[PDB]
Amino acid sequence: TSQVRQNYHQDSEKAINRQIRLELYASYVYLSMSYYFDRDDVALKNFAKYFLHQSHEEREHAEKLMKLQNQRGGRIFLQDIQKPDKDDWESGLRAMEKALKLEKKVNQSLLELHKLATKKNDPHLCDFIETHYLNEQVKAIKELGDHVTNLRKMGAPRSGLAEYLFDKHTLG
Amino acid sequence: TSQVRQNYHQDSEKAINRQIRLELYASYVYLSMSYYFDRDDVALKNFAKYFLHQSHEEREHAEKLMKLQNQRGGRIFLQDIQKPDKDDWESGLRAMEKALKLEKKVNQSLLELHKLATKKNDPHLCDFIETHYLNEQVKAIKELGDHVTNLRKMGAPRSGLAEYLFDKHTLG
Amino acid sequence: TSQVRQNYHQDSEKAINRQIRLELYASYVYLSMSYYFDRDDVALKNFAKYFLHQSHEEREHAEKLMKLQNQRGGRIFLQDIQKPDKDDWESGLRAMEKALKLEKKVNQSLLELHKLATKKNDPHLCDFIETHYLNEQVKAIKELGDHVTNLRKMGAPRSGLAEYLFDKHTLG
Amino acid sequence: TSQVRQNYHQDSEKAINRQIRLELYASYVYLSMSYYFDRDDVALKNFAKYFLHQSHEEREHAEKLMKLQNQRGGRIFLQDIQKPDKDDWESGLRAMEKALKLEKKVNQSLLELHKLATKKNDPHLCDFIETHYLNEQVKAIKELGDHVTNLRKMGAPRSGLAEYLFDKHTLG
Amino acid sequence: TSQVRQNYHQDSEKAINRQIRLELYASYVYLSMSYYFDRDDVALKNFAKYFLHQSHEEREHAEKLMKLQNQRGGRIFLQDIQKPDKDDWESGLRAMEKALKLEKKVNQSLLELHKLATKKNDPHLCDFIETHYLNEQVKAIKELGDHVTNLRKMGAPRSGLAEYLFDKHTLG
Amino acid sequence: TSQVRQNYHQDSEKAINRQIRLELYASYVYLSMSYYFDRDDVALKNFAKYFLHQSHEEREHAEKLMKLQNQRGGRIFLQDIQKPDKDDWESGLRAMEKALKLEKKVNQSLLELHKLATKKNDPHLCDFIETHYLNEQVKAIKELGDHVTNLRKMGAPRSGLAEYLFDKHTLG
Ligand SMILES: [Fe+3]
Ligand SMILES: [Fe+3]
Ligand SMILES: [Fe+3]
Ligand SMILES: [Fe+3]
Ligand SMILES: [Fe+3]
Ligand SMILES: [Fe+3]
Ligand SMILES: [Mg+2]
Ligand SMILES: [Mg+2]
Ligand SMILES: [Mg+2]
Ligand SMILES: [Mg+2]
Ligand SMILES: [Mg+2]
Ligand SMILES: [Mg+2]
Ligand SMILES: [Mg+2]
Repeated sequence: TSQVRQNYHQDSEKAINRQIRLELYASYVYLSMSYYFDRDDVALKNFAKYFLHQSHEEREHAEKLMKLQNQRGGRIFLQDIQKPDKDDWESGLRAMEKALKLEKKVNQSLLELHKLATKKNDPHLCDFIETHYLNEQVKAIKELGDHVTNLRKMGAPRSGLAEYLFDKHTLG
Repeated sequence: TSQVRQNYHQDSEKAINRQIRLELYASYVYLSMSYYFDRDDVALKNFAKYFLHQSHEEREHAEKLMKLQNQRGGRIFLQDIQKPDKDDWESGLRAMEKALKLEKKVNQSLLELHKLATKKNDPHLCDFIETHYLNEQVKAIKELGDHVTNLRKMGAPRSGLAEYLFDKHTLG
Repeated sequence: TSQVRQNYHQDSEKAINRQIRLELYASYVYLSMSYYFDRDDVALKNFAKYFLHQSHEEREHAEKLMKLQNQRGGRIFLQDIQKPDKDDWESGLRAMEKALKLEKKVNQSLLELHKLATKKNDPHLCDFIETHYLNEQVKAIKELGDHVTNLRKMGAPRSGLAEYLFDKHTLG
Repeated sequence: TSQVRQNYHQDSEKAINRQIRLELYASYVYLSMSYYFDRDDVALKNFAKYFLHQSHEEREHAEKLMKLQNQRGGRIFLQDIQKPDKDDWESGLRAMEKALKLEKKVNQSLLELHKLATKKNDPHLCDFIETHYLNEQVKAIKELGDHVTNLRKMGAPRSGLAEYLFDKHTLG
Repeated sequence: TSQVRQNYHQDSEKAINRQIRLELYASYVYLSMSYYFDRDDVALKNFAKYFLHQSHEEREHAEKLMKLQNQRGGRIFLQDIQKPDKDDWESGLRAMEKALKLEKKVNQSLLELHKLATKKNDPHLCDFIETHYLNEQVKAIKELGDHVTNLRKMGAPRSGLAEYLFDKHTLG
Repeated sequence: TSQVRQNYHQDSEKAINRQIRLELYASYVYLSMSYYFDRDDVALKNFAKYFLHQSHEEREHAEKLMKLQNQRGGRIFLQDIQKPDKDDWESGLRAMEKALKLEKKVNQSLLELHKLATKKNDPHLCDFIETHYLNEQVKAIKELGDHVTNLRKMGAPRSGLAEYLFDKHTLG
C-alpha cells in the first residue's frame, strides 16, 4: 500500500485508470477529425483548428487524472489507445454530431465514476470529478449541440456553402 | 487520386502512416515514464517534467507527419497505439536507457523511410525527413547518452543520492 | 571556364536557364490572371491581389535562380517569355484550377532538374532546389487545391455569390 | 462595350497594350543587365543593384498601365516578351549607354501615345501620360546621361578603376 | 561501439577527422595572410581584418565538425596542423587568389565526403554537409572570385593605388 | 631591415616566433581537451566549455605576439603546430593536471623569453611580456592548482560523482 493512500478504494483506482484511457481515446478521435478537415478535398481550416484544440484539451484531461491517481497513491496502468471508429468523417456536420456522441459517452463514464465514488464514501474523489470534469462536459455538450443545430439550420451537410460560412463565422 | 498528388508513391504514403503511429507510440511511452516519476515512492519531479516535455514533442512530431501526408495528397489511416512495454520504469537510469533505445528505434524507422523515399526519387520527402526529423533524432540520442553516462558515473541506480542530484542539477 | 566553377555540369547549367524561363513565364501567367480580376466586369479585388502577389513571388524565384547560375559560374541566357494561354480566365474557380495546373507543371520541371543534379552528383544544386523550391511548390499546390475545393463546394463558378464570398472571407 | 467606357478610342486602347509590352520588355532588359554585373568576372555589385531597381520600376510602369486599361474599360491582351538584344553587356559604360537608348525608345513610344491621345481628344489619357510617365522619362534620361558622362570623363570602359570607383561613389 | 552510434560508417568517421584537420589548416592559412597585411611594409589594415575574420570562421567550421563527430559517436583524432605554404603572400591580389584556390580545395574535400556519405546511405551526414558547408563554400568562392576580378580590373598587383583603394572601399 | 626596427635583436625576433608556435600549440591542446569532455561517454559540458574558452584565449595570446612581432619590425615565420600528446584525457582531474603542466611549460618559455629580452636590453619587450603574459600565467596556474586540489579532495577521478558535482558547481 502506498504511504499516501487513505480512503481510496481499489475499485475507484481501477475506474480512474479506465477514465485515463477514455480521455486519451477522445484526444485521438479529435486528432483524427482535425486532420480530416486539413485534407485538400475537405479544406475547412477552422474545423481543423477547432478539433485540434479539443484533442489537446483531452490530453490535458488525461494528464490531470494521472496526477490524481498518484496523488491518491493509486497506480497507473495503461492499455492500448484504440483507433477512432472512422477514418473519413464525411462532413463538418457529421463530425460535430459524432463529437457530441463522444462527449455524451465520456460524460456517462464520469457520472458512473462519481456514482462509484459516492458508494465508496470518497468525497475527495467526488469533488475532483465535479470541479474538474462534470461542468466541462456539460459546457462541451451544449457547445456541440449549438454547433449541430446551426449547421443543420444553415442547410448542411448538403450545402457546402453552409459549412464554409460556419467555418469562417463561428469557428473562425 | 488527390488533385495535389505528384511524385508521391503509394509505398511512401503507407510508410508515413506507419511513422505517424510510431511517433504516437513514442509520445505514449514518454507520458508513461513521466508519471512513473510523479509516483510518491519515486518522487523525481524533474525526471517527470523532462519526460512529459518529450511526450508533447513526439505528439508534435506525429502532427507534422499528418500535415505532410495531406500536403502530398496521401490519406491518413490511424491505428491502435500500443501500450508501452513497461508500467514500472524502475529508476531514472533505467528510464533514460529505455528512452535511448526508443529514440534509436524511431531513428531506424526514419532511416528506412528515407531509404524508401530515395528509392522512389522523392526528393521533397527526403528533405522533409532530413530537415525535420533526422537531426532531431541525432540530438535526442546524444542527449540521452549523455544523461545515461552521467547517471552511471554518479553511481545510479544503486545511489538514490545520484538520481536525486541528477534530477536537481541536470534536469532542473 | 569561370574561376569559380566547380562540380557544375554543363547540362545543369542549361537546365537552370530553362527553369529561369519557366519561372518568368509563371510570373507572367499570374500577372495576367491578376488584371483579369481587376476588370470592371469581373471585379474580385482580393483574387486580383492574390494573383499579383503570386506574380511577384515567381519573379523572385527567377532572380534567385539567376543568382545561383552566377554563384556556380554558369552563364545566364534569357529567351522570349511566352504569352499566357488565355487573356480571359473565365472565373475565380477556373483561374485557381489553371494555377494549380501551372504549379504542378513548374514542380515537374523542378523534379526533373533535381533528377539531373542527382545524376551529376551535384549535392549543392540538390540542396538549393530542395531548400528553396520543392517545399514552396508543395505548399502552393496544397493551397490551390484547398481553394479549388472550397470554390467547388460553395457552388462556383455558377454561383457569383460563392466567388464574391470566397474573395471576401478567404482571400481577403 | 464595357459599362465604364467613355471617350476611350479603340486606337488608344491598342496603343496602351503596345506600351504595356514595351514596359515589360524594358523590365527584362534591365533584369538581364543586373545579373551581367553579378557575374564573378564582372563583379560590380552596385551596377547590379541599380539595374535590378530599374527592372522593378519598369514592372510597376507596366502594372500601372494595366490598371489604366481596366479603369477605362479597355481590354488587356498580353504578348510574348522578346529577349533583350544582348546576353553580355560588355561594361558598365556600355550598359549605361544602352540603357539611355532604351529610355529614349520608351519615351518616343510615350510621346507617340500622347500624340494619339491628343488627336482623339482624350484629356484623361493625356493627363495620365504627363503625370505618371513623361517626367519620369525625362528624369531617367537625364540621370543616365549624367552617368555616361561621368564614366567617360573618368576614363571608362578601358579603366577598370573608373568603373570600380563609379560603382562605389555614385551607385553606392 | 558508442552507445549513440547508429548508421555511422567508420569510413565517414575517419573522413570527418580529415575534414576537421583541413578546416584547422584553412584557419592557419588565413591567420598567416592576416598578419602579412599587418606588416609595416604592406600595411593594408582591411585586408588584415578580412583574413583574420576568415581565420576565426574556419575555426568555427572545425569546431562544428568536432561536435558532429561526437554527436554521431565517432572519436576525434587530431594530427599536426601544417604550416601554410607561403610566409610572404606578395600582394592583396595574390593572397585573394591563393584563398580562392584554398576554398576550392576545401570544397572538393567536402564534395568527396558527401559522395562517401551518399555511398554509405547516411542521409544525416549528407544533410549536415549540405546545410552547414556546401553553400558556405559556394558563397566564399563567389566572393573571392569577385574580389580577384575587381583587383585585376583596377590594375593590381602592380598598382599599389588599386590595392589601397580596394582595401578602403570594398574591405573597409 | 624594417623601417620601424629599433633595439630589436634577431635572437628576440626568433624567440617570439617560437612563442607564437607554443601559444598555438596550447590552443590546440585545449581544443582537444574540450571535445573529449563533449564525448557521450564522458559528458561533462562545463569542463567542455571551460577548456574551449581556454583554447580561444590561447589563440588571442598567439595573435597578440604576432602583432608584437610586426610592431617591432620582426618577421613572422609560422611552423607546424604539433598535435597534442593525448587523444583521450582520461578524466576531469587528469585533464586539469595536464593543463597545469602545460601552463607551467608555457610560463617557463615566457620566463626564458624575458631573460633573453633582459640580456639584450630590450625594455619594451620586457614590459610587453610582463604586462600581457606573466601575470596571466600566474593566475592560470593558480586557478588550475585550485581546481586540481578540489577535484582530489572530492575523491576524483575515482568518484564520477565528484567530477559531476565539480562540473556543476565550480565550472558551471
Ligand atoms: Fe475529456
Ligand atoms: Fe519523434
Ligand atoms: Fe516559381
Ligand atoms: Fe518605363
Ligand atoms: Fe571552412
Ligand atoms: Fe598563452
Ligand atoms: Mg464542490
Ligand atoms: Mg539529398
Ligand atoms: Mg505561388
Ligand atoms: Mg528607371
Ligand atoms: Mg494638356
Ligand atoms: Mg536539406
Ligand atoms: Mg623591469
